[PDB]
Amino acid sequence: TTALVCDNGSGLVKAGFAGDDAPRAVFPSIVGRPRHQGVMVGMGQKDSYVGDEAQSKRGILTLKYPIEHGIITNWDDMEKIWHHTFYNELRVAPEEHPTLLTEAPLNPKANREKMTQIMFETFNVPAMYVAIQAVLSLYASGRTTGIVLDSGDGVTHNVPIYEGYALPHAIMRLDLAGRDLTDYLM
Amino acid sequence: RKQQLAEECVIDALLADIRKG
Ligand SMILES: Nc1ncnc2c1ncn2[C@@H]1O[C@H](COP(=O)(O)OP(=O)(O)O)[C@@H](O)[C@H]1O
Ligand SMILES: [Mg+2]
Repeated sequence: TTALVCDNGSGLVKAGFAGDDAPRAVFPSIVGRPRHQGVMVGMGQKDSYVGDEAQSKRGILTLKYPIEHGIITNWDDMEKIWHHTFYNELRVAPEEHPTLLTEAPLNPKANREKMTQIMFETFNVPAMYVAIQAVLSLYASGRTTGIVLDSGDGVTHNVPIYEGYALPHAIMRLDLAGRDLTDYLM
Repeated sequence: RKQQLAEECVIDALLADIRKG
């Protein structure tokens, strides 16, 4: 049974299988809703759009980001993100696949609680694990020690690890990343 | 005493996972 990796980042959801080099699905974490008078009848009008479909039709959609600064605020949009990334992007059954999920350090614990509860009840799995992104970045570097500066779209955090031992008193999180740079460029 | 004297690895694991992909 192949395990699943699903980095639910603030900007871009990146999901795929173990033992693979490139991520199978990389798509932005947006849920769109229509904001205009639907005048045409039929033709497959949806109540919501997830992912690249919301990116294509973005002229007539209010786009919502369910993750801000690493914290999942809206949860049914997050469930729609997970249902899309399980059943459309990857086209797999979550009932037969363990799932590793990523998380920023110094997160609220209730995010982990509700992530565990939804991921064990709505999309019920054999098993699950929540990791830290910088440790996986040090894994991809292939080395032992060092300080990892991981900077996504919401979270920029430094994690120092020496000889496979993290130092939790020296984790430095800052909520300044690419979305703030996008707002500043605006 | 005369009778006694007459008697006398992060690196290997991570590179393994890299080559597994
Ligand atoms: N070629 C690029 N040049 C500059 N910034 C980029 C480039 N590609 C991506 N980014 C920025 O990096 C941010 C984080 O990417 P990613 O780690 O995939 O975010 P997330 O995983 O949180 O969605 C994106 O919000 C984007 O603004
Ligand atoms: Mg990111």
